[PDB]
Amino acid sequence: TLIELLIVVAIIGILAAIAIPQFSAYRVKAYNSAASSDLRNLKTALESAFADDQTYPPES
Amino acid sequence: TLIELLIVVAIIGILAAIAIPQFSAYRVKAYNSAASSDLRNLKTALESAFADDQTYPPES
Amino acid sequence: TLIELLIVVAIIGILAAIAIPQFSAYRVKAYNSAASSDLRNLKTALESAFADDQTYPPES
Amino acid sequence: AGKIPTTTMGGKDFTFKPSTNVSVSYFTTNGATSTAGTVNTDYAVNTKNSSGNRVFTSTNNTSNIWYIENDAWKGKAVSDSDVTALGTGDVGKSDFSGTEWKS
Amino acid sequence: AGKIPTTTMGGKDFTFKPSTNVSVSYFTTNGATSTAGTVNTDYAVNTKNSSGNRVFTSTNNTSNIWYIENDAWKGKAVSDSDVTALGTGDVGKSDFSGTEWKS
Amino acid sequence: AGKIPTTTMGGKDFTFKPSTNVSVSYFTTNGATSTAGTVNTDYAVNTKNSSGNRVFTSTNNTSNIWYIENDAWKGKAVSDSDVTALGTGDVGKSDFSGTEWKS
Amino acid sequence: AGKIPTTTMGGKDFTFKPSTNVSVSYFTTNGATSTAGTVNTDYAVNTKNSSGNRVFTSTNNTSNIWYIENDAWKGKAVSDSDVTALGTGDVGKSDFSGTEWKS
Amino acid sequence: AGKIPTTTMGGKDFTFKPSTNVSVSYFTTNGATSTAGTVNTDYAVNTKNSSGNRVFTSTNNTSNIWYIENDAWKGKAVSDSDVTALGTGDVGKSDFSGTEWKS
Amino acid sequence: AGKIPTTTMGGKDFTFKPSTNVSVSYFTTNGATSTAGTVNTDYAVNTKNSSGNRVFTSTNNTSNIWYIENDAWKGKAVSDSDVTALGTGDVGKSDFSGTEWKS
Amino acid sequence: AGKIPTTTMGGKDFTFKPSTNVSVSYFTTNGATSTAGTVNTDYAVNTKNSSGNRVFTSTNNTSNIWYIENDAWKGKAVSDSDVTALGTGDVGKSDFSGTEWKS
Repeated sequence: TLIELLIVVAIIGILAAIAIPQFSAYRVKAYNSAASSDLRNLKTALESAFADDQTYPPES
Repeated sequence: TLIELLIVVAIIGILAAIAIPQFSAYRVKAYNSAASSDLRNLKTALESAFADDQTYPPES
Repeated sequence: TLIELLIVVAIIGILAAIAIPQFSAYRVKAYNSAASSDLRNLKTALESAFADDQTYPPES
Repeated sequence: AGKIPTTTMGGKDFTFKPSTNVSVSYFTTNGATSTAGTVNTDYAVNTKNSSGNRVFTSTNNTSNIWYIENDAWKGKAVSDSDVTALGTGDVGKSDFSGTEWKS
Repeated sequence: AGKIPTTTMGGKDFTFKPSTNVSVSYFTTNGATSTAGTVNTDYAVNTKNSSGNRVFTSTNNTSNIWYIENDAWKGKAVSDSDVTALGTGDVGKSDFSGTEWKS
Repeated sequence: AGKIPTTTMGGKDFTFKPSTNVSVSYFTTNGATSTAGTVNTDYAVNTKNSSGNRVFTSTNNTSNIWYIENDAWKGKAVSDSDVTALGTGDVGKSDFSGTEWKS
Repeated sequence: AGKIPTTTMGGKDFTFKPSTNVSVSYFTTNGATSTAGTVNTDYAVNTKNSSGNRVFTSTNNTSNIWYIENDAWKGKAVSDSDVTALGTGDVGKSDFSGTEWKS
Repeated sequence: AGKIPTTTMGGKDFTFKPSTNVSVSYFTTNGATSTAGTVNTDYAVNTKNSSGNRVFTSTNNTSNIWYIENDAWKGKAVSDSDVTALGTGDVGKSDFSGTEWKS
Repeated sequence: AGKIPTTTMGGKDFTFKPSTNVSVSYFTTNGATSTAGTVNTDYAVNTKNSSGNRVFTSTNNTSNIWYIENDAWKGKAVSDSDVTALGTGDVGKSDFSGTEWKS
Repeated sequence: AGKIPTTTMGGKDFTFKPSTNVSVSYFTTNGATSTAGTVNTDYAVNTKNSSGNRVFTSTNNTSNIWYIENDAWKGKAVSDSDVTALGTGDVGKSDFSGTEWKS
């Protein structure tokens, strides 16, 4: 019936706007926490290399 | 009325083509992210086993 | 169809309550384990300073 | 041979099981020879979800997880030849030239 | 007074910095008097993460790290009175009766 | 120059590789001069994820990991000038006044 | 072969029945071979009311419902050759050039 | 006070907006006092569609989403008194006795 | 430029097609330049049914779907100027003052 | 006995609540005996939605989530005998022969 096809339309419009959130910060935090962990790891690498050669490794 | 049954038909045709999307990539990414996590976990298992026996475990 | 929009609603309600857990303890333990490690490190610093000067360093 | 190890050389179980639908292939220096007097200094291991288009692999002396991502194979396991996995040999591979990449 | 030392009596920096969000309180026999002729034979020191529910402390002549773990304070620093820290005095405390425990 | 070292002075590989998508910049006293008779007493190193809004850095004689967190740059690498990284020189920097902070 | 599936590979019924007077034709990669070890990655399916002048079809990797609307056939089923349906093969057809159209 | 927060204490936007026709009410320990030195350890929040007969609420230290479902109010917002929402105070409410239920 | 993207920067198809009779207009930071080294951090997109009196639009950093609903245009596409769509520029628009509304 | 634990041995709440309509059954070595001097080295736990046809279970020394998926029971809880749950005893079960499967 036409009234049924007037409520189908009235629910499609509702379920098409459910305040979809932006997933931008929630991922840049992950990127940042990857970089920070990587740096804290690289520090271990550097300080072990010094304890090998009494010198931090040359660049490149 | 016949005109009502000419608009019911004209809305059924509209709501039967709403550009239904393919849900193929959106799931293979999940499969891939499961396998990658599993491998990164297995690496921990292997490297703990070596720190037990000074050797990585034999195959099978 | 209206029945399809009656099951979409019946699944949205289910997937909106999946017993979301509180992430409060699981982080305070991390904070505590940071502070404890820091203190155990500071003890090394203090006891090396004493072995330098026969005295623990003055405050501030 | 070539599959996930079930027990380490110390007689303790390898005490790890794979996910519900992921194939795993594992290779080491001396294969399955649990002679209780050998030392496997290196490993090469790869995993892929049976329905996934990506195969993931890593080796002993390397960081990062290296993938290939060929859309071609989608219902294969890592046991299949046409997956270009890291088989027996080339177990260390501390460097990669032009085949697989994660950087 | 009562805070982390920045320099030892020999004029060398105390050459240690705390974590990102941890409060630290430090006490010794003769306080901050860097008179270059005194000897601080003992220390009492405590630390707590600002968001943590545990305060950790140790003294000169004791092993182990002794905590309290009161859920009550959760946003305080060790400078606050209602943390039951080890203040000036009771600097050695080689034994503990019924207040704090790690064993 | 200014990039992650690949080999230490002893001829052994620096035996560390960065994450999949992180830029790294590394500086030392005598640059890349592997003259086999020099001693690099200090280092200054910084990292940032290419898609991240934070650059992280640390130096030889300092604890903690010091960040900046400017929302402005989000698709840059640490090689870019407008990241305010710790370049050649200022390699020790045992103290920080008003530029970067982690405490 | 070529008709509506009655049961999925998991042994559960396909649990769907057509309308009172509509013909349906269904095609997949490996036909009717319920070998319990195959994977049909794609499908091509078409429907038409026996008294209708339109045949409707869709495939796996495409949106929209693509019709033809030839007045000529009006009492045919999709099993008939002169309906220009999407038979076995051309199962994906992510694009359409000049035969059928819904846009 | 009592409405959806627009900005977190770090100066970053709360970066979330409600649906087209839903009322939201939000309560915390220290209200709207963005004094840049306080810590809101708990929250209590409730939502209701203006045309809906159900009000939904949750708190910090609880799982599940707790509703009331009184047919009486159907054109009210959560700002109205006769909705029996979780106002200021009773912010944790880790347990519920006999008022609202989802189990 | 300004139309629905057909392929993402990774070389994979944008793998989405519009409805039978809806016009779509899409804008991003760097237009159509698939230089394989750029990053489009934002998007602005709008859609309207050719026979509909409403144009719908959304942007990257916003929730909700924002409409205009002018009865005037009823047989136009979003390509037409007199639709007041969100063209190139104003791509983020995290806030709306007095032009379009969904709340 | 046999139900979800409400408090751990340390006197802190088990601080977890189940979903709206899921039954949960939990078993351990020494049952409910909170004697403050025992150690439960293992657990066996299972869950099922009251309207669901699947019961899910896991144990201490096993990965993966093991199900049964019998269509027969559809309105039962895990407390019922005819669900073939993992009761008291068989708490470790590091291996499964022919009853339940997830691989």
